[PDB]
Amino acid sequence: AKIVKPNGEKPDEFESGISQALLELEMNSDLKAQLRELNITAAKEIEVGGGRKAIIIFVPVPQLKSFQKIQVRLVRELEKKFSGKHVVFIAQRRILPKPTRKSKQKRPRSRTLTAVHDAILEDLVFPSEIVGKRIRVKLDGSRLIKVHLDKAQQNNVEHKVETFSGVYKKLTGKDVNFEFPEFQL
Amino acid sequence: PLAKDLLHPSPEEEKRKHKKKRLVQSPNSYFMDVKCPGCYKITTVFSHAQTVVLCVGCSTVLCQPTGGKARLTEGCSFRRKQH
Amino acid sequence: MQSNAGEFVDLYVPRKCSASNRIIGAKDHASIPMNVAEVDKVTGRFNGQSKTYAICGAIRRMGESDDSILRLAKSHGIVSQNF
Amino acid sequence: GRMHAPGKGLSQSALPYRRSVPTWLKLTSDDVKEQIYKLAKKGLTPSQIGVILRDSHGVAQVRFVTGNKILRILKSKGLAPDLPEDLYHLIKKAVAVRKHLERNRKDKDAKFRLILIESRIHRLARYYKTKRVLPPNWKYESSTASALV
Amino acid sequence: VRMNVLADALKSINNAEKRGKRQVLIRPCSKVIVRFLTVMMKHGYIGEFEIIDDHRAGKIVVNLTGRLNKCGVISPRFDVQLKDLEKWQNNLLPSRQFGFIVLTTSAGIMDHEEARRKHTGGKILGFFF
RNA sequence: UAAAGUUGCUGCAGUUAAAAAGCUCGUAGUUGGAUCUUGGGAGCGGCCGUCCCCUGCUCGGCGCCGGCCCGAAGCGUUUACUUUGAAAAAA
Repeated sequence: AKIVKPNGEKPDEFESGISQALLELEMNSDLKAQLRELNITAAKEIEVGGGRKAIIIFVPVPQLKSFQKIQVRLVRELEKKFSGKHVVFIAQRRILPKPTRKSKQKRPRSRTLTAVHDAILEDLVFPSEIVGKRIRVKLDGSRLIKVHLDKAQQNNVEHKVETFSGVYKKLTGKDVNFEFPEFQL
Repeated sequence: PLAKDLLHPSPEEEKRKHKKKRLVQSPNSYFMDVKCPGCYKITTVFSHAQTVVLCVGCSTVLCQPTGGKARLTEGCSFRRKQH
Repeated sequence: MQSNAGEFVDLYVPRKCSASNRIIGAKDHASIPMNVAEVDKVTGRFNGQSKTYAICGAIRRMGESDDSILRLAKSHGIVSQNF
Repeated sequence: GRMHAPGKGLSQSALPYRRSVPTWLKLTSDDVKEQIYKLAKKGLTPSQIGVILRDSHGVAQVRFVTGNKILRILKSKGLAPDLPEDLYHLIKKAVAVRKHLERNRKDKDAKFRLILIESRIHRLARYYKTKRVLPPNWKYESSTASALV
Repeated sequence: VRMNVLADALKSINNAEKRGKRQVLIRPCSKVIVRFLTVMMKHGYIGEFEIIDDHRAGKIVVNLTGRLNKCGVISPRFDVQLKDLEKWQNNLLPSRQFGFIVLTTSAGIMDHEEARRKHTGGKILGFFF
């Protein structure tokens, strides 16, 4: 319906239902001109630790900034529809491998493992924006990124923190926590 | 003192320090909603302006450049805006 | 300090600073070993046991010994966390 | 530590952590570029453009608001100068000093400061020839310099 | 100017541990410093550290025990065959019973003892005991 | 030759013992900031260990109703480095 798969293939009945649920917001509510051109690439249902589920919606990259205007507006209606789930909007960042000895154009820094994993994290937490990354390299050797979100929208998006940590963990495999520094701004 | 919380500088200590030498680099400037009482429009002026920011549709000249922070002309008020 | 058979062969195992872990040599006469007595949490009397602390002369000459006992008694619960 | 001084100054501009645009700034990237074109047409450098913008129009960094930076916005459309602004300003300063030193042969301090400025030029010239943003045939000569305003 | 960033780091945490600091800021940051530190951590010489991400090169904040007698860089990064690695640990460590030359192999930045069992030489970065 | 760390790459010295150019610019020389892949799939021992995988398109053998799995060529950022291999008179 609005779920334009990147490969020449088909969406699932869940994923087509989410894209019809975006038609349900288009052909009823007054954000209808701001859902016509906005397509979807994928969507997944991500079982986080404990008895909780979240829904993750991958998006076309040049259409991402159009979602960033209309984020919480739209997140309300999609989150009450799938009542107990958390709904989050990431762009589908294509991610080229590191050009080796064995294997043509210069691989740009945008399309790189680190810039993908950092730009995902930036537009993972949207209403709050990141005011410092910290990384515990713990005694066993493994990293634990500590993302310091904005003090504004703490009351808005604190409930999504342990979701956000799961959403990022399932995507990249990187163990993350989200904190709120109060002492500056 | 041997033991200092190098990761957790108390905000009294951080605002004291040189901007570059702060644990994370952070400026001492800010944008101002400068409004003159003669005109209607709120202009956005930079604190350390270093130019003569004028009233567009001339009712006055708002700020005058100095060493550090510009002098906001007597009559003008300012809100510091943030994100 | 242990042999192929697993025997402790060194003729004494040294003490070492409860602050900075520096082994406290046989002729460090500046080194300060303190006994801090603990108390019954409703009576307020000496129980008979203590939380013993040992500082190398070096940190004591630096003058940081004060803060180092103050930390070791805070993380030990002897002293108020609020402080 | 400075190039041609004993000065160990630390007067640096210090960008904030958050590269993310602020909220209040209502100008879209296109109208910022349109205003950059308007300043460039008046006859300003990317240094002077950036100052005038952040003062009167509350736009901290053009790179933060748009994607690109002010010379690359000038250069794409062709409002950028033929020879860089900073190497222009040293050649401009060297022509100023050399004019002063035409009728002041006694001014030995000037003559020494001229040699320091000449060295700044040759040093930048050599850099821009590695990046081919000047011709390899180019070389700053002080007799040819007064035509380069 | 600053040229060997791993030198600035190891000298700064050496200076700091001699002074008896519980932790130390090392205020440029490279991936080579971070691999070197993780090697010093695996052998328990330094405590679990922390890389502060500004949007320039990082700053690291390193918890210290009193175990690190000295860390240090070898500049320049000399090439070391498996033949030569005895003569380095002979003249650059305080005993055979402890101390570790870090040397960047192809396999990865690691101690001299793993460079033996992996059977890969490379460039000496530094050493610690 | 060692002793000579009294030629110092390992490894010396240069305030006063011998020693830093009067000062600065400056070309070859030498040295040069940060940054560009990671998570897991397969298996064993008692949470931790040791292994296989994470480039693509002309000629045939474990097979199948023009191609699928795989074998052998040839193109594949370029070097230093490290490990292996060939080859390197004996005395």
